[PDB]
Amino acid sequence: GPGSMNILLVCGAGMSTSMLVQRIEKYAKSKNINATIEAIAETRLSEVVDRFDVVLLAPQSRFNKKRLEEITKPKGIPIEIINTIDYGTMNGEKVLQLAINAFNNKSSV
Repeated sequence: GPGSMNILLVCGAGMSTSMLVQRIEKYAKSKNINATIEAIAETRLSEVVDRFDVVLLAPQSRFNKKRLEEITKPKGIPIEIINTIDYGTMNGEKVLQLAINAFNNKSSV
């Protein structure tokens, strides 16, 4: 029926032409799935999460990951972390797969 999903990515500041976005967009655009993905910072993550469903944080973080996880814990929201390998490799399939997995799983705390 009329349904879809939204995945948020924390790494870039909403720039054009992205590796992860490209791959993921390709797999999805090819599989013909009703889903969307966007990339933004943490500052606008709380404003977008209000509508989004699942959130994903990129590797390499000193305090960013600290606050994020520290906020997600109490917020009780579906947050996934990208492995250094998966990230550096830019595995769109693995990305969208993980996001959807957590979404359906609906886990908290």
